[PDB]
Amino acid sequence: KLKVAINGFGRIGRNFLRCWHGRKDSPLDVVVINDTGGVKQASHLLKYDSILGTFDADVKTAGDSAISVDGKVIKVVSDRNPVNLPWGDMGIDLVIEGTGVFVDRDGAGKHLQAGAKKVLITAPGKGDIPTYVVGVNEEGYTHADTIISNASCTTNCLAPFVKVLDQKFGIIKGTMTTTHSYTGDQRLLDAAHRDLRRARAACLNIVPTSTGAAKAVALVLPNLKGKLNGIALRVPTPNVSVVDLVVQVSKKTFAEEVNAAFRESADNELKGILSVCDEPLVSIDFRCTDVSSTIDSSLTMVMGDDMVKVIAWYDNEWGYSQRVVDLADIVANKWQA
Amino acid sequence: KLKVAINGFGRIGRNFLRCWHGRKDSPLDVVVINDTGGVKQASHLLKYDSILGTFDADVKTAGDSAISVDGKVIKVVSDRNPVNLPWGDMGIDLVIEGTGVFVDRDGAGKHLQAGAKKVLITAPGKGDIPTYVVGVNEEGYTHADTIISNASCTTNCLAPFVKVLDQKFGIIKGTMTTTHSYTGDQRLLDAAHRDLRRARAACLNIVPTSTGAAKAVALVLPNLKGKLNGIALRVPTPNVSVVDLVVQVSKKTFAEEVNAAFRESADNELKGILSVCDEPLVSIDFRCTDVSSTIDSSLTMVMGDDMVKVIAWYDNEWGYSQRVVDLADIVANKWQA
Amino acid sequence: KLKVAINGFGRIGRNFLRCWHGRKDSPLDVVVINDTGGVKQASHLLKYDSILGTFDADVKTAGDSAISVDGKVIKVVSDRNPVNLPWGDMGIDLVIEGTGVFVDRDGAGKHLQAGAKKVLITAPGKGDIPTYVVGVNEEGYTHADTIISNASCTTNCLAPFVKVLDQKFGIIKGTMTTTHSYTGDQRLLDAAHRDLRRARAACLNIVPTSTGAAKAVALVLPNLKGKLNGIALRVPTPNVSVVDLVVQVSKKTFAEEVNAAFRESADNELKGILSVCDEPLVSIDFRCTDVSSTIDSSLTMVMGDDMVKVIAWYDNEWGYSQRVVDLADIVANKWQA
Amino acid sequence: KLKVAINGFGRIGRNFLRCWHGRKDSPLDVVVINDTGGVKQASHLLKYDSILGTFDADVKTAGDSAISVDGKVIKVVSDRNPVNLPWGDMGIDLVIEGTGVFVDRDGAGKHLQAGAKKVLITAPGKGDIPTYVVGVNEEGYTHADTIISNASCTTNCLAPFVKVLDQKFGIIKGTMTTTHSYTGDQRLLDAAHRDLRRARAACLNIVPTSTGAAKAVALVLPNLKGKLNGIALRVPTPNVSVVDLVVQVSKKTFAEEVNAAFRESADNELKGILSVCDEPLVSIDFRCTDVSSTIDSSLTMVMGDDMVKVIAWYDNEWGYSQRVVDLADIVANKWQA
Ligand SMILES: NC(=O)C1=CN([C@@H]2O[C@H](COP(=O)(O)OP(=O)(O)OC[C@H]3O[C@@H](n4cnc5c(N)ncnc54)[C@H](OP(=O)(O)O)[C@@H]3O)[C@@H](O)[C@H]2O)C=CC1
Ligand SMILES: NC(=O)C1=CN([C@@H]2O[C@H](COP(=O)(O)OP(=O)(O)OC[C@H]3O[C@@H](n4cnc5c(N)ncnc54)[C@H](OP(=O)(O)O)[C@@H]3O)[C@@H](O)[C@H]2O)C=CC1
Ligand SMILES: NC(=O)C1=CN([C@@H]2O[C@H](COP(=O)(O)OP(=O)(O)OC[C@H]3O[C@@H](n4cnc5c(N)ncnc54)[C@H](OP(=O)(O)O)[C@@H]3O)[C@@H](O)[C@H]2O)C=CC1
Ligand SMILES: NC(=O)C1=CN([C@@H]2O[C@H](COP(=O)(O)OP(=O)(O)OC[C@H]3O[C@@H](n4cnc5c(N)ncnc54)[C@H](OP(=O)(O)O)[C@@H]3O)[C@@H](O)[C@H]2O)C=CC1
Repeated sequence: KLKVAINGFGRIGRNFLRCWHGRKDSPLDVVVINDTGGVKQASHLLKYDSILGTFDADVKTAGDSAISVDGKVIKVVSDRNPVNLPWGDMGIDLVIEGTGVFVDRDGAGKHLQAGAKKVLITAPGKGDIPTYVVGVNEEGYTHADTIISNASCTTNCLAPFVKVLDQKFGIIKGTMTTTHSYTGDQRLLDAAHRDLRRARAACLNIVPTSTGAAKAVALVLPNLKGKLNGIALRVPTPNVSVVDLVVQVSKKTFAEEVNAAFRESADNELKGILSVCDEPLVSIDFRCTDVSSTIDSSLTMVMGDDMVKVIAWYDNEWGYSQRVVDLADIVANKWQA
Repeated sequence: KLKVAINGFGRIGRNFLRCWHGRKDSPLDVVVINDTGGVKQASHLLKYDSILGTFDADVKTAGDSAISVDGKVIKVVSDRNPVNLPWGDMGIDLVIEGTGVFVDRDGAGKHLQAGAKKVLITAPGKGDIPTYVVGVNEEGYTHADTIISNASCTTNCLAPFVKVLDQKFGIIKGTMTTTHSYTGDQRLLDAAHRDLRRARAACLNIVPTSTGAAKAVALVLPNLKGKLNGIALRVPTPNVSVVDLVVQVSKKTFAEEVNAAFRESADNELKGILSVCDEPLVSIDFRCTDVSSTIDSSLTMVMGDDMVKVIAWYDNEWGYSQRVVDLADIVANKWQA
Repeated sequence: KLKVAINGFGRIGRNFLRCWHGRKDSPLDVVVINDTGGVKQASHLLKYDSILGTFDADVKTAGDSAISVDGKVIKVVSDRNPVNLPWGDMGIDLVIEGTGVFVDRDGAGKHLQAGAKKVLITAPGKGDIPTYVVGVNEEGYTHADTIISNASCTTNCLAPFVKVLDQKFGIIKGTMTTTHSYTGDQRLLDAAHRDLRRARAACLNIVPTSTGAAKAVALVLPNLKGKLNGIALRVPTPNVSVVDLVVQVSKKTFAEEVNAAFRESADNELKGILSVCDEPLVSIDFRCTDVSSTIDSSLTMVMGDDMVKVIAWYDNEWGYSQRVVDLADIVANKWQA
Repeated sequence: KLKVAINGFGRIGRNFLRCWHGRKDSPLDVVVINDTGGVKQASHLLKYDSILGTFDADVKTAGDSAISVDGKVIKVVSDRNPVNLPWGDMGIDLVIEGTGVFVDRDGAGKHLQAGAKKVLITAPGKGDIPTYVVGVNEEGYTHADTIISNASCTTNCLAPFVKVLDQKFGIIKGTMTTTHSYTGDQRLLDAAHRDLRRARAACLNIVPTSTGAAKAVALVLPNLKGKLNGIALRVPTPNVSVVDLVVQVSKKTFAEEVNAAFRESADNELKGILSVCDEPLVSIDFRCTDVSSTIDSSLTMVMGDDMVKVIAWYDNEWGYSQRVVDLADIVANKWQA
């Protein structure tokens, strides 16, 4: 019964909507979308998708102010300035912020000035903004938080299994590297950008760039403060990525024992969040997986009894979006005013 | 000898600079560049290129207002609004307009307001603007023209051999299709765009889109008005494109006679503009060619004695830029004021 | 009810299996497969596919001589020489020849020697072999034919609408060009090949190459003998292709009249074979379509009243395979011995 | 004055020839090539290259038994069976084995039965075959070795800087991962292969596969026996790769100190073998670098004083080939019988 609004109808915004549509007995009601591109555009791009394929639902425009999905009508507005949105007039409870532009209190707060009661950022928050990762620390959320963050795709892949390792072996220190698919922040052909590396043609290069997933894990898992670091390598694939972690543990072990620890959690406290694959698969095989992290068992190695190396896959668009849905579900169940 | 300013340091802007740098005894002198990205950005992207390779010349930043190439210094400015540019102050003779946004008389004229003397648009002009194609109708240029156009890359490939075909056999009617490399106007991943086809992931699809080259040919070749039309298909390659033309002629002929007609021109009036290749090559082999169009002789066909089909290659970035330098040299040699 | 054997478990071989599996009440029964790669390899590549996605059915290896799909068991054999195959022993009725090496009577006949009853080649036959295209001339099939051909993917896309155009307007002459996805006959990196163009890196170039579809059309449509010719351009996409046809007709017409003629057929005699699309889509949107050809109505053009240009899409892997299943059903319904 | 023969004219074979051609005062003389593809093919693919570009030399066929480069004539033969090659008759001193098929004594020995005096394998040798890496242990080579190995591209990138780290900090143990461009061993489209992962479409996936560079380093650097391991990830780029190493050292240090150690060696004992780059570059920027390893300084990290992480680039085709040339040069200088 929570009235939800989506601000920014891009890759995550559209993946969010399709993820929600597939749920059963949802406590959420999507009633409005702010797409600065218009009604025709919103309808066309929701129906046709180069990554997910054609949406199996009857999608069409409704007048010049809305669209409909299998009969359910959804209002569409268009304004680049949040302060002018009709949130108060419509009675919006929660705003899904997926523009990538209003990631700080100053910006996200504009939605509050317009009347919305709460805001959820689909990315790391800038400054003193509460950050949560489902399966790791969501129990710390309270109805008093007016603005929250669901972290990044990379942090949602790491956090889960890093927690299992620290509790069953004790992490002393480590480092990680992620081979990530390209995103809209990169350039199609060599062009201007703050990051001189992200300025180079994306379908043609291996592009190194910084990452904050390192210290982001420390936020959701206090024990790991100042114990990890890392970088990222952007490659020529449209979706699906992988993380490579190497850590030093206090408890001597062996590869076969580490995989056992993972399978146990995936079957209990992390069922639906973590998974373990024992087949020789490739990136494309992990498209549309609802979990946020999948361990590639055959690649697990242990050198010198204490140096562990782990490899895990993750659908950065779809898997992350299922998590945004879960967090929004928590906001609903904890609502009191 | 002629003061030249470059407005817009993108793909065409940077290619133009390198094309000019390699010329011997040039009547042009580039003294300033307007890069709304920064002195270092212009410096970095000029030295390193994903398509042309590393620039063979010592490139460096000369302070916070200029850069250095093989010693020479070139000022760098940043201002999205042309009316406020120091053109009149620097005594600029010609401005190379390559931003892709100021194509009409009002927009382009703003350079004249800033104090510039003449403007040359690296794209099709809108409205009442004289268009020229070297080798087709450049002889009709006059120093009196304050604003001119060099047409599109596709038009520069078509015009040259269409002219030969009309003079030798007489064109009645025809149609065209260009399989073109992707450009900056397209999107890396499904995203908002006025053209619902160009909005789709460029490195993943074959994308049909409109083209104006057909009607543009009639501009430089009046006898062809109303005789041609066509379309374009954008594909997953970063540079180099190909044209496929089918026309019905008044004089019966055959494949080898058509090829020979093209060779006579390439050896005479169109030397340096048109070429004929007899080897079995592919697109990558035509990168960095100086001509505007190259006929693939073994693909030429004639059906029913009067329906001719021709296939021609062209480097849309480097080939077109060499023609920009050529048209600029004509302006310099025609200065009588 | 009909014993079918699959010789060659490649792209076409595996697509055929999945196409058949989805049919309702099939008169065919696949009992054996000849994969010179192994029982597990056939098992692994059948379940996981980079183009079709994960097969939705429980696939498993049934020993060292067969596999299991949704319970059913299918024998697996390995023998590069057909003459030594247990066809006669298993009482095989029809053999689906999809290796691409046995296309003539001698080569294909070896299946008859092994004891097979009939053979159907998933490619153009060489010499004196009857060729059929569903929707064009399948009515001319007879149980007496021991060896038949289903033509190429391009021919199956062209024939259907060329037939409509000839009956309605009368074709005098024409030319064609197909922008086709790359296939297994090409090379990943520059390497030895009889065709010096197909020897070049496939994911990096636009590659011109010969095609036989033009002359092949005359086989199924005798009235077109000597009226068409054409070429092909291979581009960097893994599947889905498009045809561009230009013809001169005897009866004057216009674009919308041509489109309407195609719609009448799609709604009647060619339902399930030909379709007409009025939306602004791209290649990825046509993946997994069951028809042989789809007209892109907004691209149709007519120059000088009698020169018609048509653009049509086709899934070269999945679309063609559905036609293989259709021709196999005809053989089953025509069995009179 | 060493008479050399090249067996297998693929990517490495052709890169080898162009590398040699560019040297000054070479002690080698290439007189014959075994290309099972023929004279026309050998001439065409040497002249045109999708990665290196057009060879700046006059290349053509000479009769039907040879080719010429800038006037120098080179004989061409074609036979898949080494025992039948005219090595003894021609007086061949050294054979460059780049087929990827005769990597063991049994196979490579066939060249010795045919008359050649020595053989050099352009890949890791199988079994008890002497292995060398220029800049690390070439001083151990002696004229008595009849068959030798130059190791793999990955080992030539690692070995060099691993040596600098162990001598100035002391390596206790470590692990590595290499993000490598695809090669001819992979499949263009999902097809049969021993490695079920290498069987999947290469321009479309991130493909994990095993590597032997781990224990290969121990061969050229005894101190590191049983101290390292690792894996590989194949991505959608045509050439140029990168290595990521993480090791535990006995001497506490910091990132800035590690880079200093590298710059020192690159300027002395490893000049021409190792390099250090301090700019924000991308993969394409390292094409055609003659060194075998380039450290990306800005990416160097140190966690907990003793856990070091290093990132280095390498042109797997060209850089490796320059090393094959150097090793062959050593064979010449140490020749005595
Ligand atoms: N892709 C992924 O893997 C993940 C992305 N994210 C984060 O989500 C955010 C968006 O990323 P993503 O969906 O990937 O990218 P997209 O560019 O696909 O989506 C961003 C959208 O914001 C729209 N937009 C920008 N400003 C406005 C505005 N002021 N008003 C209305 N619409 C606006 C853009 O429209 P326009 O087309 O005009 O640019 C674009 O459609 C970023 O914060 C990103 O870091 C987080 C996790 C995963
Ligand atoms: N690429 C090709 O093959 C050809 C392109 N053209 C034409 O050339 C033009 C540009 O195309 P292209 O080089 O491909 O594109 P690019 O985006 O590479 O270059 C255009 C540049 O204009 C800059 N820019 C935009 N507005 C301004 C402004 N108002 N003031 C200063 N700088 C500005 C843009 O900066 P920013 O990035 O900040 O937006 C961008 O750098 C178009 O007219 C195009 O049709 C013609 C022939 C060939
Ligand atoms: N791909 C497409 O779009 C279409 C292809 N076709 C045609 O179908 C045929 C095959 O093409 P395609 O599926 O694309 O190619 P694939 O290589 O994917 O399939 C061909 C298969 O034949 C197997 N094979 C070869 N010889 C034998 C043999 N003697 N005995 C047993 N198995 C053998 C090959 O095995 P191995 O890998 O060991 O060499 C390979 O697996 C060709 O005639 C092609 O023109 C027709 C329509 C569409
Ligand atoms: N590419 C790289 O990065 C490196 C490769 N290597 C090694 O070098 C070897 C070749 O690799 P690469 O050049 O990359 O691959 P290629 O396939 O490009 O080269 C191998 C060549 O061997 C030819 N060939 C195979 N058998 C014979 C034969 N019996 N007689 C004559 N010619 C034959 C093949 O011809 P055909 O076309 O008929 O297949 C092919 O042209 C392998 O051992 C590989 O591991 C080592 C370092 C680097």
